[PDB]
Amino acid sequence: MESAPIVLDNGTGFVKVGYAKDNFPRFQFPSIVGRPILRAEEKTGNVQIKDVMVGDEAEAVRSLLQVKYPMENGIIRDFEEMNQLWDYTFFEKLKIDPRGRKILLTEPPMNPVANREKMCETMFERYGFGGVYVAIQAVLSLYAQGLSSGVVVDSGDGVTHIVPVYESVVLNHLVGRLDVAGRDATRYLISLLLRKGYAFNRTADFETVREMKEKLCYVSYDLELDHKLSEETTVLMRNYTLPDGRVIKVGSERYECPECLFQPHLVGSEQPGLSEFIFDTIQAADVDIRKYLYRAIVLSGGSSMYAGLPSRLEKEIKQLWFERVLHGDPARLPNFKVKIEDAPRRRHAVFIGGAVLADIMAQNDHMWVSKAEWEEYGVRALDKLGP
Amino acid sequence: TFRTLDVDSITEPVLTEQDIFPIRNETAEQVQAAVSQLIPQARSAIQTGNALQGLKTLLSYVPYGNDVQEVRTQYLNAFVDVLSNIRAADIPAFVKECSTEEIDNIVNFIYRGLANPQAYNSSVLLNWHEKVVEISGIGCIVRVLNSRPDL
Amino acid sequence: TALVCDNGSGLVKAGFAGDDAPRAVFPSIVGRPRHQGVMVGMGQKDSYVGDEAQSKRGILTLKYPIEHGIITNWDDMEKIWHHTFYNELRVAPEEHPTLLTEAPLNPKANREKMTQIMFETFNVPAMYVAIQAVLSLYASGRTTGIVLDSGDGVTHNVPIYEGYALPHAIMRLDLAGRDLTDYLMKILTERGYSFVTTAEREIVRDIKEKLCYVALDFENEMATAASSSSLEKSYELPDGQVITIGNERFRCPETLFQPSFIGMESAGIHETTYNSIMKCDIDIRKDLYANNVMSGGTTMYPGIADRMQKEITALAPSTMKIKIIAPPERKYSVWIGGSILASLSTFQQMWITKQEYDEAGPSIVHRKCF
Amino acid sequence: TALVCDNGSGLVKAGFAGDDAPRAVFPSIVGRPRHQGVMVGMGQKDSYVGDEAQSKRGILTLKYPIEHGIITNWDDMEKIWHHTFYNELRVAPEEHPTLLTEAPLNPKANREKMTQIMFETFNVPAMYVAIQAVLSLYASGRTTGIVLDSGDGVTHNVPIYEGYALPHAIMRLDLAGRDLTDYLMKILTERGYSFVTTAEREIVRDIKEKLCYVALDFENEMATAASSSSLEKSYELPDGQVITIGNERFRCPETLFQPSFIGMESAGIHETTYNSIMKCDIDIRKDLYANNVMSGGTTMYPGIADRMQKEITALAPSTMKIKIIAPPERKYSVWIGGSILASLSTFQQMWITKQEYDEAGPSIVHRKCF
Ligand SMILES: Nc1ncnc2c1ncn2[C@@H]1O[C@H](COP(=O)(O)OP(=O)(O)OP(=O)(O)O)[C@@H](O)[C@H]1O
Ligand SMILES: Nc1ncnc2c1ncn2[C@@H]1O[C@H](COP(=O)(O)OP(=O)(O)O)[C@@H](O)[C@H]1O
Ligand SMILES: Nc1ncnc2c1ncn2[C@@H]1O[C@H](COP(=O)(O)OP(=O)(O)O)[C@@H](O)[C@H]1O
Ligand SMILES: [Mg+2]
Ligand SMILES: [Mg+2]
Ligand SMILES: [Mg+2]
Repeated sequence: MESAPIVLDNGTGFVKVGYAKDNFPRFQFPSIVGRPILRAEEKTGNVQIKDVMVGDEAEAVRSLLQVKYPMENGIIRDFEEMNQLWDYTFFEKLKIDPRGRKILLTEPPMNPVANREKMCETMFERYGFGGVYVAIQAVLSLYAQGLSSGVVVDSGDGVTHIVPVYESVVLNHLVGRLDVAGRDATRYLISLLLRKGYAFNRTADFETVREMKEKLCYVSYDLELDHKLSEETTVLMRNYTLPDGRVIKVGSERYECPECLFQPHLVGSEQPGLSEFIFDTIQAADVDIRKYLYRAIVLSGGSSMYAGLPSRLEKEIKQLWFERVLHGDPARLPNFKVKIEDAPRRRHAVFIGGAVLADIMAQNDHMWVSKAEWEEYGVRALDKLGP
Repeated sequence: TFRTLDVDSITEPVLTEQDIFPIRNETAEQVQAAVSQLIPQARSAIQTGNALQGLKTLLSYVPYGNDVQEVRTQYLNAFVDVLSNIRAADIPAFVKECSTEEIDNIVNFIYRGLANPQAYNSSVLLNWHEKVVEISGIGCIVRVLNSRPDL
Repeated sequence: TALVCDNGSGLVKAGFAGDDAPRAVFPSIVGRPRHQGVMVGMGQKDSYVGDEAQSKRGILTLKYPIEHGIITNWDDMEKIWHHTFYNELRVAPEEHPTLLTEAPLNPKANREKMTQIMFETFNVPAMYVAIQAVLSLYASGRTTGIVLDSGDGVTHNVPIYEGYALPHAIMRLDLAGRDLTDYLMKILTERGYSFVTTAEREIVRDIKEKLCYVALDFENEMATAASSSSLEKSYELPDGQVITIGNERFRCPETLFQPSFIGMESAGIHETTYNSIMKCDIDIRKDLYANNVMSGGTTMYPGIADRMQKEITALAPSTMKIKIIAPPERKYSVWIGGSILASLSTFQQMWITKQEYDEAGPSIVHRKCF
Repeated sequence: TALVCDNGSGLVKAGFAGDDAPRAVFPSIVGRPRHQGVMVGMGQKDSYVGDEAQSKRGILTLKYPIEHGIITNWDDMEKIWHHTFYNELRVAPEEHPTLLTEAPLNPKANREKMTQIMFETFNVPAMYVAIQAVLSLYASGRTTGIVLDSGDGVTHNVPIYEGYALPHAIMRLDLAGRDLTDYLMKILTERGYSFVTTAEREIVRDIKEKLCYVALDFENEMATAASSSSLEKSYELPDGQVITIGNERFRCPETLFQPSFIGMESAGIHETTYNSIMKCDIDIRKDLYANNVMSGGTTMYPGIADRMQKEITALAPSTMKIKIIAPPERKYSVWIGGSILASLSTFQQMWITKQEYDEAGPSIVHRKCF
């Protein structure tokens, strides 16, 4: 495959994996583990269910599996299941012997330190990687853009987080989590569909509503317009066919679902949504740099892909500088240049950025935490990895 | 809260109908004179019974513009009056001899007469609508859909 | 050739002798990156300087290595000196004899340690280090006058008569643009325009340079601002917000005429002219009033020449004529005068040079640099 | 009798002049319900204030109408004054004159809109708007000092000597018990505890009040906390669920001495106090080292008075005798100070009366008050 560093975005919803200088993930698959179950459902000799089924092998066969997720909110909940993703990732997707390899990992900006420690311990002591580096997921997405300033916001399956950057300095006091992302919009889609009477409360049906959200949802650009189309008109109604063959009608739930990123109170969170979170983050930066942040807001991660999200977010920041800085005076609004970067690749920007960064530091062997350094200092060897 | 404050109206100025259709060159008083000389020719053509030559001459010029409702309405009053005074068996002999430009002026104003039934008799306009579309084809309505909005 | 700089307490200006204006002029600043986290694939300096620090400033702590005209950080001056030579003027210093400056009544060791690094680190053939006021009598075609100067960290009056210094009457005041910026930054809190960061000092310094003026009758101008908005003006910060500045725009420069505004229980800018003129000799005092040149960047305010005229005229006896001389090139005048002196047809023997420094050390500078 | 009402930037304190502690003291909060679904007619209301907001907080969104000592939200601040008068003190305010409190270097428009709405709504007979640090001096029983106030939203130094305050020497910093709670909500993420609601901020405040302390020497406590669980403690949430907390007990208060932990460019409170005394004249500097009075609830941590001394004695010259005055009642010292001041025989002529507000409007407060 390659002799250069391996890179692994072990995301909350998808693992993406490959090597330094890859222009796109070598593989990606759901970060799911399954165990065999029987369920008053179809059975077939067309496939054989092993005791542990993971990644693509599980998601293609999940009618037969008790599906479980090793991660939530960007943290590993169960390491015995994350070991069964990492075994699969290295031994039967990449088909590697990890002994002495160097690997780049990722995690979100405010995780428990016990998560990075036990993730590095596992890399040194199950697999025996020769070197490890862990990067904050949103600073990777800035190397993908070929860029060195402008606030980058990453929204994944687990967490939405923001990292302001100016002239290659990373503003660690302004980095932030919004604990609402692509999974809370999916648990919410199940809860909207339950008002229509459709039940999706089996563990294997969660991937079906992920595929449904990912297919049919869009972010409303103007809520009183989509509420007009929703209440006055049939035009929003769309038929989705489940893998069961059942057809379900979905309507206001197309815009009303991804709206929880802009209004977290719909999912019971008191936090401010994307527009108000990015504004209260840029507007907390020092006076000299705020222009260079509004001139380059960078979107990233799969939950930034909803149709209309770049346009809703740009509008909803022009609309919010207008309330909170101009106090509703139109005279200065045309002077407020805000720009959203919303590139075609952006779902993979954390991986594509990781694959750039893992080239920049492939040969600098002191830059990685080495296995030989881990085995003498333990967890204190990770203090190499910044503030 | 902020969600309802519109900004598109004040940061992204939209097109105007005068960007899509060229503005009228003739001034308001210059068309108000041009119509006020024609309406007496149409009123006279009814009084001498030659109402069909009334329509042929009235239809030789058309007023248009958001500045001229007080004379577009007078032109429409004369046109609906002239349509109400042509015998229904003469209509197929008039329509087959109109140019495609004149036809697209007739059917454009019958859809203005049909917009105001409390001032115009619809029954004779619907009769002209059947005969003008049956003779000259469905595209003559499509040229009305597409036409200038200040006609 | 020769090379001259006013090593300024906030704004360095430098160039070659016989040029009519300085070819390098930049903030007297070393800046350092304020946050621990940097993108690991990309370049940052140890520290930034001049217009590079000024344009980078949002992520920097900014340190002025000169304060009140005293070199406070020699280890940082060694960077801004290097910046004048190798980055702005693009010279090799070992070719060029040099003219430096300092204020009167400076710490004696400042004159010594700048001499020490100019020979031991910048290798120069020769130097001299003149009184900033004396250079600012040059570039006005003059040999008698009471030069009045205000820089960034320094103010002083020097009476010169027919080419002779008068050190009983010389005096220096530690008020200048730095203290006026601190006071403007403080009184802007009164509107709610909170500026606190070393980087925000710079945008408040820009507001001071652009929006301020010296009012002619402060106690009535204050009542004018209370009764009319017609003297309020708008300034746009680098983020695009707009700031309304009113009576605070002339309260700031007033601190020169009323130092008690910053708690300084000391004589005003006009009074220090009188307390030096009326300390000069019994006849020459009668024509210092005809030859008082203004110099240094803080003397650039609009309205200041009219104020300076009326106030010293109220203190002086009205039997004799009074003016004030205020060149439009005011803010460079120390350097313009240095450019003249370092190219003058008798000054080419005046320097200190290595052949004497190698045996006297830096201790020689006090023996011929006044 | 007169009322004294400390406009706490997080904790309101109200009472009658000459009484020795606040008669009522409650959070400066207005809370609104975050749920629209309701048991109809069942006693709900559209705003809960003070202890009604705390006891109901799980269903509310809580917002303080004061931030950094500035009232950001006037339509809600008058609900808090309505509560201080009619529900806590249980009086008609129009019978009693009110002493209010303010931070130094606040927007003058804050003190204007405060004196306006206090006469124009509550119709008090008379009022005054004293600076919090000079109030705290009365409770300390002395005429010389350098009061260090540290509240919920601000911290400030006011050097003061035989009653002459030094307004050029004042320092103010927007770092206080709110920012220490923000930083505790941030660093506790490293344990895997996520706090995000404005209700959970009050849990993180209660943790910070019960378990945090100032390290006497920070990088020695950091080494000690890494060396053993000897330093760890436990807290039980309003859920029966248990929290364990370790070096986070002193990394939180350390922010007050190292503002760079929250990215803010400032001196810590030791260096800020030193730079405030070093801004006073040298005859006064000899005495204010012996009189560092402390005030407000952020000066309340275990170990702060000793570490405040060990830091300020490293900056002060060794010939000086250097003392911190930290009373056991220091949380309320500005209110006890106002209770003393409003009771003085000599103060009763210098209230602003309702009669002289009508002659001038709210801008009278700038001549009647400091
Ligand atoms: N077109 C789309 N429309 C809606 N949602 C999308 C779209 N494309 C991807 N997503 C959602 O993005 C999520 C996966 O994105 P991503 O791989 O960036 O998350 P992750 O990196 O695994 O999560 P995290 O970064 O939080 O650990 C899923 O919820 C998926 O349904
Ligand atoms: N237009 C202006 N009006 C008022 N002050 C000005 C103006 N332009 C520059 N300044 C002041 O000039 C000062 C610099 O003067 P300068 O002569 O360079 O100081 P120094 O003698 O210390 O070298 C700055 O502090 C700045 O505030
Ligand atoms: N015992 C204590 N130990 C530590 N912090 C305390 C203690 N008691 C209260 N606090 C702090 O006191 C602050 C309130 O102080 P206070 O002086 O009343 O502020 P304010 O007057 O401005 O409203 C709270 O933000 C809290 O962090
Ligand atoms: Mg991700
Ligand atoms: Mg100078
Ligand atoms: Mg307080």
